[PDB]
Amino acid sequence: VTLCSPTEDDWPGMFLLAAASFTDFIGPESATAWRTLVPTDGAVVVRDGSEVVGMALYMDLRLTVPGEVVLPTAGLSFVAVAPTHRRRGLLRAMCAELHRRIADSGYPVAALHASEGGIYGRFGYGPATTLHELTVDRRFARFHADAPGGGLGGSSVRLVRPTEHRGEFEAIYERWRQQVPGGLLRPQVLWDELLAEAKAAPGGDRESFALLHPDGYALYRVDRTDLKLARVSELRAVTADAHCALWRALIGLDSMERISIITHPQDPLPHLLTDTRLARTTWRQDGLWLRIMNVPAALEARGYAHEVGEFSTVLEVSDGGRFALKIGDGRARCTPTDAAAEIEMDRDVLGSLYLGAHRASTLAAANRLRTKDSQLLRRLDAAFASDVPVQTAFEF
Amino acid sequence: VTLCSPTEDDWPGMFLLAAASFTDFIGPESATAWRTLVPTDGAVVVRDGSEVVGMALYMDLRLTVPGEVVLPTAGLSFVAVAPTHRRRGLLRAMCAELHRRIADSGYPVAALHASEGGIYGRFGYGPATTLHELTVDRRFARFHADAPGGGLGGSSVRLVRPTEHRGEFEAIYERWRQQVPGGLLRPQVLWDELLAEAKAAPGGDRESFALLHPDGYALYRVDRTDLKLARVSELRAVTADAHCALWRALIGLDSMERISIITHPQDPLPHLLTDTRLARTTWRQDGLWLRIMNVPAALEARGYAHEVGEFSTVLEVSDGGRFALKIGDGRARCTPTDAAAEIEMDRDVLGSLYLGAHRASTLAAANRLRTKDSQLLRRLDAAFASDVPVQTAFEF
Amino acid sequence: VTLCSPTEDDWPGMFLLAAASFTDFIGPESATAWRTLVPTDGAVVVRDGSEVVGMALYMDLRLTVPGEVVLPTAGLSFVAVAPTHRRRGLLRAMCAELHRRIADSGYPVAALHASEGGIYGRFGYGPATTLHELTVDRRFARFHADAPGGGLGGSSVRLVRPTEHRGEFEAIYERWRQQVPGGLLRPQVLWDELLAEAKAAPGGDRESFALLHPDGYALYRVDRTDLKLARVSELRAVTADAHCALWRALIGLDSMERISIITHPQDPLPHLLTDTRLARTTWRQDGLWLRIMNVPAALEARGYAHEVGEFSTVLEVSDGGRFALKIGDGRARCTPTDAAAEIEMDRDVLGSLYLGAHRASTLAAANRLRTKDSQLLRRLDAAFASDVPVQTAFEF
Amino acid sequence: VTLCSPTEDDWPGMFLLAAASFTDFIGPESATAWRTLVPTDGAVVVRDGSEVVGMALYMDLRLTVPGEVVLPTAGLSFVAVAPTHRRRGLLRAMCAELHRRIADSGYPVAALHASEGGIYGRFGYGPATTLHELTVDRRFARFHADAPGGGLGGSSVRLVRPTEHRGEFEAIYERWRQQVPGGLLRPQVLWDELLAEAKAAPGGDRESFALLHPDGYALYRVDRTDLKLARVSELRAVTADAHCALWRALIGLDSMERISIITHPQDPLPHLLTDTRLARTTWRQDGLWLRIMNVPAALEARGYAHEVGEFSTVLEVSDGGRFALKIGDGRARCTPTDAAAEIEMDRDVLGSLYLGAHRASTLAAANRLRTKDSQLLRRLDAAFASDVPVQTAFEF
Ligand SMILES: C[C@@H]1C=Cc2c(sc3nc(SCCCN4CCCCC4)nc(N)c23)C1
Ligand SMILES: C[C@@H]1C=Cc2c(sc3nc(SCCCN4CCCCC4)nc(N)c23)C1
Ligand SMILES: C[C@@H]1C=Cc2c(sc3nc(SCCCN4CCCCC4)nc(N)c23)C1
Ligand SMILES: C[C@@H]1C=Cc2c(sc3nc(SCCCN4CCCCC4)nc(N)c23)C1
Repeated sequence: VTLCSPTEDDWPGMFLLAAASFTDFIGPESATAWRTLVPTDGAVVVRDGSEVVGMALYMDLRLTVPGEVVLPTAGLSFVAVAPTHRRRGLLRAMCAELHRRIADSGYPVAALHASEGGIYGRFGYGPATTLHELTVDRRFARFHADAPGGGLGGSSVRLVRPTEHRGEFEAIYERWRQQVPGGLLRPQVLWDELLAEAKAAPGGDRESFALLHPDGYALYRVDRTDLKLARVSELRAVTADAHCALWRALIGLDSMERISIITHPQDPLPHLLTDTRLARTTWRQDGLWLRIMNVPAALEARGYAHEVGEFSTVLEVSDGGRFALKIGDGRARCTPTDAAAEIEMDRDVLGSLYLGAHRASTLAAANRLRTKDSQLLRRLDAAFASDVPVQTAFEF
Repeated sequence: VTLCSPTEDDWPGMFLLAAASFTDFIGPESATAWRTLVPTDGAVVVRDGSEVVGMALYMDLRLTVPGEVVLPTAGLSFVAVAPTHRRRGLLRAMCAELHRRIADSGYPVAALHASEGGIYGRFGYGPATTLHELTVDRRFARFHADAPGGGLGGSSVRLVRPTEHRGEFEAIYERWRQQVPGGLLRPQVLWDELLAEAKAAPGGDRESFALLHPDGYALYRVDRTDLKLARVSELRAVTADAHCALWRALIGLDSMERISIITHPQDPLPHLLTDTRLARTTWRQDGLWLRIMNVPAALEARGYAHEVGEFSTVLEVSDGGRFALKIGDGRARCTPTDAAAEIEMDRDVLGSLYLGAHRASTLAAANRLRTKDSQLLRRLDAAFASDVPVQTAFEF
Repeated sequence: VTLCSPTEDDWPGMFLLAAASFTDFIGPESATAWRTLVPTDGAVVVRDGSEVVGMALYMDLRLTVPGEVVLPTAGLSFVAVAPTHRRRGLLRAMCAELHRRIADSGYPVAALHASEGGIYGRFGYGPATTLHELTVDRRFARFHADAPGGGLGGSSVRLVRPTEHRGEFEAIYERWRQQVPGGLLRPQVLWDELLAEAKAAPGGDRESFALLHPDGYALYRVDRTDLKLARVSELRAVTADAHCALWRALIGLDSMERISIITHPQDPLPHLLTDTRLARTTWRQDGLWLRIMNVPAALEARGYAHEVGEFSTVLEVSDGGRFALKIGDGRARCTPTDAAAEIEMDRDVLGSLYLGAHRASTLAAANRLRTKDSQLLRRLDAAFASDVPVQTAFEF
Repeated sequence: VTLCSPTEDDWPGMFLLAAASFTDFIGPESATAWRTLVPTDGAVVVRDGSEVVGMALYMDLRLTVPGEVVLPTAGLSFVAVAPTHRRRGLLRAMCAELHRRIADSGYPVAALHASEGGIYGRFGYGPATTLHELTVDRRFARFHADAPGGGLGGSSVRLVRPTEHRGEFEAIYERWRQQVPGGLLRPQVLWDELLAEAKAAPGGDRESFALLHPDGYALYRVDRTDLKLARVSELRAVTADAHCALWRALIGLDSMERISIITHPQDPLPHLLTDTRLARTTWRQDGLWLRIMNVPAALEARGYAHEVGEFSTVLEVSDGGRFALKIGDGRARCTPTDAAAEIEMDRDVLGSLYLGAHRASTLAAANRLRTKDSQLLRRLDAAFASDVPVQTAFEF
């Protein structure tokens, strides 16, 4: 059991293990498109003294954090141990090697989407975004008098084939991702893959349509088996006008009973309707997980709430360093210190605070985050909050 | 169709309409217990020129708001129009009379639980608390090393018959309600009713048991039909130690597959487990609705986040007044002004901000709340936040 | 295996066999109420050379047929063979004895409700009424502008406890039953039983309520398990105004999603709504079965459509006689003849024609009814039609 | 928002709107086959000042009405408003233009199949045929001794590939459609489309088979997911012998549990079985909707029951004219008059009477049809009845 970077000859073995580990696997032709996002030493395989029994890699990503600040981000992905090689510390060995490489390459954070919710905490990954599914029973939905864009004259929203308005979608998404914490740069090859899955497959998914606003779009398709359900795969709006306009159009799908979307806890949609209850939360789950690789770099890089006044504390991350943390005018200075710690937490907890989706108060109540001063707890809660709500870009 | 206060002779007609309007109706014997909470002119009936075709009333309640401040609260309840008398403006007439009386009596707020989510917005009621159902698959649940009270020696939690530890339950709840926004004083007659429903009914609910900590308790029962599901009817914990200890005991119900609880969005339970995903959100809904009766009284009465610095604005409530609002050192002065408004909202929106469960940002995005300054929006978000998360006491 | 009339000592054995044969069995106390409707030689038992292994009986009923004509009707009921004594010709022996007795007593027809739909055809019983279940999704239901009783002023319909308006229910039902083919006289002891089942049972059915119009009523209850479904057990309306008024009240049960009713194919309810499709047919089944005991007596007793002009034919019933049938001015003369038959059918088929629920055309297409003249077929179709649609009174 | 006849350049925009409005849409290649049935000014589009946001059209159809009389019929179809352009009166504008054109072209009736049951009443369309789904549990089904074609010697019914017996299917259907009210001429291009859908699709429907009698056929296929269910897509029989023979063959599909068919209320199948209950009604819905364009032309064109004697009345259609209606010897003369009206109804109601599927009595009970003489009501019921039961040809 040797741990190496793959050679050209290893990739057939890697695509076999992928096909057997992931039910959603998109085949080797399209794996080669995502493979353009893997840098030269971004991948490790385990061979059995010989076929591939383990693999892991990272993609080069750009993640927007609070303050509209963009971080080079190592996107962990394609992680699989053969079912013949479980309980052998293969994941621990592969994750340790990729973390060494990601850290030495100068990435301040790593990120992933978890197959199960109990694997990645022990490697310093913390859930950092929250997925909300809203199912609207659109037959009862009426917009509130206060809702934008419900007047006379022509609608600003168009029904279009996605594949004929690539540039407009790209330009809107680019604006959205630079502006929203959790935003990822979507490279050309992922726009290739998104629009390939927009077309109907024989005995697969149905044709995807788009609703296009100057400042927003929604891609949607009728569900395979439930023909009265429309699944919004993606809705990016840069302005409230665009969000409302697009949802007026979705509520206008008169042959559907229900519209479903994976969105975020702070989606305003419920407040657009006379009956907020018509936007039911059907499903909730962790989205993006963050491992903070360099604590001072990550803490210094993001913006903090201007509302909370200047304050200083000593943060200890477990086997991750101790820092004099000073926050004021929405910036942080984070410096080495050996002063007594006032707040302690494992690396994963910091991940979960970092994009503003979890409150330090909530993690303190669970004793994931220890302090004896509850004034500092209120101050952390306020400081680490994002004025713009954290959202989830795309799964990788 | 006359609108009067009921006389002794009207109450049979009112209990008939109740039996036909509410499936959960607990019968006349026990309606007489809740009736002790209705003050002398707290009820209106509509007679048909004659039987009761409409009724509404309010109970005298005490509601904890941010800053551990307790408000006299008119609890709207027992609202019903006969199915023979729909679309007759009977609800509008009854709600208008009770609002006159509640306002003239000197109640700063009114509150209710909604049968549907689209009735009460137009009367100035806004959803002010959020119910989260968590279903734990307790077979996979392991507590995190960081979780409190997982050491050697005896457990501090006891399994008990609820009916033999009334005083301890009362004393813990009393501590909980004074300390948590959304807290209600539970009077003796509701403790009578809670413990009556704790016993097994023939072809009804199963025996309720209690888990009792010095600083917390949980009442739970196995579900009627799903014999592998335990339903936590109520869990009140004053300290994190008590919350964790009680959940260790619930995860210890080894004959159950699943533990379900109606709790709040900031419940730390997920963070107590190695796999946060094991506490799935099965259900979300509006809890307590608030109508702010007197805007200056309510705004002045509650505490504000000490983190945000002093600031002034002009708030207009639609057909509800305009005020110079000044917030600093966690207090507010709210005075009459005719200065140009900087922030406008309907009365219901203020209800939804008032306990901290909804962010002004989120309601602005839906245009339920209008301003042109986004600095003020951030400042409102921060000011109206509760350091202690808002919870839901009991349905009425 | 002897076939006798029961003695007082046989009735315990009969109530045991009833308890084991019928899941709906209402116990011996209430069996004694129905037993008042059994005449002195109306019952047969089979003993095993000794316990009761077979029973059958008939109740004295009054059945309204087309022309508002009321027939003494032998209501077959309480038919059961022990599971230990199947495939022994016990049903054939019991049915043959009761038919002898019913015929010699001077009953023109016998009637029953069938447990299965393939037992009773071979004994000359034909399905004579049709049960339609309509489920209304009442959340979408709006009454058509043309619908009666949708103006200003007070509703003529009252919500009441059934048990306090017995006389009004009795008087309306009495008007309904005299006026509608399929109508049965409901004796005092069945009004006793109907109102006993109107009250809530522990771990049984919920409280029944009534909607009372001067010319109509509806008894309804929320379903045991589906708390958003209201089950109309019975709706008797003498005038269209009453039918519409009562359905406006049912659509007004705002806490229900769905209203369900067992009614008849010609129920006007769909035509009262802007969307006829909202009254979905969830279920259809045979109601009352008729065996014509005396062909000339039954054919002469009922009224015929005045529209079709005078005509004569020769009807043969298989092992039931041949008759010169002459119909004109809505009356029939039916006399013995040996003239060549023009129309042949088994006794059961005549049962199915007799109340107007099945068309001779439809039974001819299946060759249940043979003729060579299709002019006569059109003439039978028209003659045997009821101007008032055939309905189902109550199960026995 | 301009309302024009489409040009060649509009049809891509129309096929896009079709793909997004109809889940069953059969793609542009096959839309071009149906397009042969659209006459030169049979289509209208709405452009947004520019893409297609609305469309409607009519196909040239031939509809058999009572008396085996065939009417030129404008078949409304391909009606869609963009979800971006709802609540804009676009359907009202398009329906008004097509009605002008259909009326000026000299069509006596228009017809459609409704997506929802509450859209088309207000445009004068009334439900005119009824769809019954029968599901037979064929494991219990035995044919009655009276059923045709159950003797010795060879079966007259053959199992065949549909695609090899096109001419026989065409010739039987042509006989069926000329003979049955609701019958439509099926043109060559719809026979092309029917047989294309007869073949197995990858991850779609299974191979269709045919049962072929000299005077009848059935096309059937096993259901995609329920492999014990056979779905009869279509069964056309000209003689009772053919109907019975074909159903003996269907009951002979020994590897199926259940046979399902969309048929009509008067299908004799139940009466072919010893247990009529084995043919359960699983589903009921409106089929063909009729708008009577010219009242005197339509009323004069169809045959009336010869049974009812000559009579005269004055019919008023709401904003549709008043007529002296005289019916005798199965013909009607319908002439302009200003004499006082004896019977009033909206245009849609006449639609529903016209093919005999709804009784004037039933529509009177709902007050959709007003008269003060109930003798005339009985006379209308009888006159407008079809001796041959009304059936549904094919959806368009
Ligand atoms: C070598 C190259 C590296 C990454 C990679 C491929 S295919 C490919 N497909 C996807 S799409 C599904 C994402 C959801 N995912 C599913 C399981 C749970 C986590 C979230 N993503 C990639 N990163 C790659 C090959
Ligand atoms: C006169 C007296 C006034 C209030 C009152 C009774 S019984 C009684 N039972 C209850 S328990 C169910 C609460 C849930 N509720 C159910 C429907 C939706 C709203 C929330 N509550 C009361 N306030 C009273 C009679
Ligand atoms: C001796 C006396 C004779 C008839 C009789 C009893 S209980 C009693 N309960 C009923 S209620 C259920 C009717 C539905 N029925 C259920 C099975 C299928 C047929 C339809 N009816 C009776 N005739 C009697 C005892
Ligand atoms: C231009 C041409 C006009 C009519 C037309 C096409 S495709 C095409 N497909 C069909 S098949 C489905 C009928 C069911 N229908 C489905 C929705 C509800 C109503 C009933 N029918 C057409 N008339 C056309 C294009």
